[PDB]
Amino acid sequence: CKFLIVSSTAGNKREGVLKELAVATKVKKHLQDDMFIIPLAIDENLSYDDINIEIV
Amino acid sequence: NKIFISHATPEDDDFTRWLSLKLIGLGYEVWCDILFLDFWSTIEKEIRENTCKFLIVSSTAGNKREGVLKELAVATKVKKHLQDDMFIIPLAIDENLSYDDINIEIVRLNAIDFKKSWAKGLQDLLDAFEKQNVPPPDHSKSNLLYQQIFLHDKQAIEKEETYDSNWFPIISFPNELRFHRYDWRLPKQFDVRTLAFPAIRYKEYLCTFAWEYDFIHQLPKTETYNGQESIRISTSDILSGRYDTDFIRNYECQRLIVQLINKAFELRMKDKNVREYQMSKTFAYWIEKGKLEKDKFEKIKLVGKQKNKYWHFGISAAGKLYPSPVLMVSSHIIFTMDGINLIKSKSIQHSSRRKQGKNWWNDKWREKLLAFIRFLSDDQNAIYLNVGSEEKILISNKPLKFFGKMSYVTPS
Amino acid sequence: AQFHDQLKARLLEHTIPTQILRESTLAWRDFKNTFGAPIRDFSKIEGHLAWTISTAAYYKAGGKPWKLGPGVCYLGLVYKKIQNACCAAQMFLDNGDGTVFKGEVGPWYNPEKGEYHLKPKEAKALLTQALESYKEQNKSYPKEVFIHARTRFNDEEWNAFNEVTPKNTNLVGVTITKSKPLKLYKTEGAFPIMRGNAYIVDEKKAFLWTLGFVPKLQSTLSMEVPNPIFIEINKGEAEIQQVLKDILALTKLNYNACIYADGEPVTLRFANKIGEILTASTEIKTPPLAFKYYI
Amino acid sequence: MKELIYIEEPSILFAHGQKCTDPRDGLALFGPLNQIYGIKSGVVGTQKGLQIFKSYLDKIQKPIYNHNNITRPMFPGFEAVFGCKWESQNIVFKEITKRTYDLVTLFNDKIITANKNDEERVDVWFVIVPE
DNA sequence: TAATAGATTAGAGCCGTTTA
RNA sequence: AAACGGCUCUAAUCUAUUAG
Ligand SMILES: [Mg+2]
Repeated sequence: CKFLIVSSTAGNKREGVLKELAVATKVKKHLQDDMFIIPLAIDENLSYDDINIEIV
Repeated sequence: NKIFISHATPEDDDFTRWLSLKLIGLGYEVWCDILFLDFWSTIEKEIRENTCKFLIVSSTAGNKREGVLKELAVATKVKKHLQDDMFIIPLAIDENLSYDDINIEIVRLNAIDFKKSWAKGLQDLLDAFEKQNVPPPDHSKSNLLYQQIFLHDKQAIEKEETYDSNWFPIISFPNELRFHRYDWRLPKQFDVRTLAFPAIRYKEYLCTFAWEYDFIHQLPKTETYNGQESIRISTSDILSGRYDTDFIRNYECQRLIVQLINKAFELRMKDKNVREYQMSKTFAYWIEKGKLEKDKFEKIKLVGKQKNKYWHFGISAAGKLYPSPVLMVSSHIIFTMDGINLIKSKSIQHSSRRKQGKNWWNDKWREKLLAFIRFLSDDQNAIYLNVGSEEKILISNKPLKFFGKMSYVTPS
Repeated sequence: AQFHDQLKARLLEHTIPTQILRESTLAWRDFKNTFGAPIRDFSKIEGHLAWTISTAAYYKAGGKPWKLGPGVCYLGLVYKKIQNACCAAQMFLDNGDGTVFKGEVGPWYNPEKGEYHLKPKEAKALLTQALESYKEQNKSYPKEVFIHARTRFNDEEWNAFNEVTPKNTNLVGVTITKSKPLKLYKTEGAFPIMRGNAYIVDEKKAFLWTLGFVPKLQSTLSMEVPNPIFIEINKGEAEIQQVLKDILALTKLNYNACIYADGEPVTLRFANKIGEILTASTEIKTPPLAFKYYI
Repeated sequence: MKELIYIEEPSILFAHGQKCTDPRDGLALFGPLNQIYGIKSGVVGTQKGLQIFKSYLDKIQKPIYNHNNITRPMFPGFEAVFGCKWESQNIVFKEITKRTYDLVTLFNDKIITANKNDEERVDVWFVIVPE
């Protein structure tokens, strides 16, 4: 139903989370609902800039 | 020092390709996804690392797609990072999309008008980031980039290909061509073209490959005629040109042979259960409707229907001997109202032919010609021409075949 | 019928580059058939239409759209029925690497009804005019004179040609015949034979596919199955492969159209067009000789 | 199995010494060899013909699309390709309002009087023939 | 002069826009 | 006549021969 992606410094660029996020956006497009993917930003060092395009 | 161009790829592909190729021509490092043959991480690295300008194309489809929107989003994040107001340059190109209905993220930016005269928009872009200090012109780079990706998908390749032609070789000729000394047995006012076998009036002689006693049923005076009077000429020397005497020259003898071939094939279609229609210089031979199984020979259609009319594939044959003994069949479409009765008007026939040949291409033309020729054939790999009672002309069922070392990948 | 040719002829004396456009061409949508779609459906080719018109307008205004890529003067000569009139079109490369493609004019008249050949005097005049044009443009006589036509050359007119050409200059006579019945298909693909293929029959005669499917355009320059053009070197000594290369090169300079290439060498086509222009109206002394006044 | 030889595609030169096979793609990519500054368009024809030519010359400025943009390239726009100005607001108009001879004579003498008497220069005369 | 071919040639129209 | 093609139509000529 929903896809919460952890958006720490390490968790926004690792390969496995990236592929899971990619397939998540694909199933989001299939489901035609914008209320699917939720980024949970937890990291002080990581600002709202420098974040991944797929979640920016 | 890169100029990133973001756009809707299928809608704005042409504009983006043109603009990127020009900009590379003037000597600007340009990054576009259609200029490159995961990927999104590379896009992020280029947008955040070493791009100077970020151009966004602003058609009516360039503001409602997620991908262009999010590359614009990372672009604006980098824009706020560099503290440089000159980062995101819109390029509005669509007349239907006004300066309203445009995305919030790009509504406040000073766009460049490509709505009219793309040249003026490109000039605005150039004199914009010329004094904006965006970093020699080498158009050879643009030509190379055009060749590597926009061109390489389709080109001439070292691929062997094989071809069927219009030329059907003459497998074998009657060995001897016979001139008959028909002074009084042959009337002078009689037409020799209606004779049961092909006949030419040459030097008062009767040029034919047929025997001296074929022309009996409708030319009865020709009986009891001495065969020594006839001159028999080796056809091999005619074809090779060895026979060149004062009596008859080689080229005119070959002309008689070609006339014989054309006339004999005419009478062959006369007996081949195939109808004829009159062209300007030759006769077109086509099958009537209902004379083939499911309107097909083998699996190739030769007679069909379109817009209340019927089309019949037709062939017009004419031999030649210059490259080799071989005729060249010509492919035509002959139209009718009910499939059995011809349309008298030629302009309607021409218009219908141009309509039908519009959707026909190499495969259809070749399959129809091959099907027709294999349909008229009596022998499995040859067709018979009744030029003599014991002599016949053999035409190969398979036309002359060719092959080339260079070809193309077939798009389908 | 003869509006275009007469109009272009009457402006030859006072040289005025003109382009005739029909209202059914510039605005084709406005003119229907009273029943439906317009007479001239240009929807699929609107961009191409704009391309061609723009190219024509740029050429007639003194602009050079595209060049070609020496020492050979290509003389495409064509006869027009009227007495018959022979009109030429020459193309060659100068020391400035700028292809000179103007067309030899002052049509040479053969009074014979069906003899599509030049009398010795007219042949000498034509070849002298072409050689002098090449000399004045290039400061030297051509190394080769590539005379081509849609007809074959008799021995007396070619003898006049050879008598009137100067030394260390070789002239080659080429006949390019269209619609010779060799419909050569492709048994594997569903698309026609790729353009550029040549069936060399002998050392002097061959077939060339100057038109057909092109990989670069991903389709054909011609509908149906392409009709090869028969190239016969009936006069002169020249390699058949080199002649085919030259013909393919000449198929590129159609400045009257913005198309990839045309089925025939463009020297013959432009000579034909200026022949129509000349024979449309009365005689003109020293006609303009530049294509922008004819095409 | 007769050998079919291949002759390499000849390349036509363009601006800046860039050779391309297709005249259209080479023109759009690099441009014409010489730079004429503009076309002083002159038009002889009816007022409806003038309107049609002006509308089409307006349409020429904006890029126009074929139905199949890969089999036949687009037109980027006249100034985009040729680098010279050919607007429709700078047109020298000559209004008009055996039959072949006099019909040709109308447009003809219009053009000759305009080229002779009129001060405004015309680089090429666009005869908008009615239908 | 007329005819019958085959070979070269030339003129006109006429339709479609090059299979994705 | 934006154009290039595919066709369709017509005519002429050169040969060789036969009948005027
Ligand atoms: Mg034109």
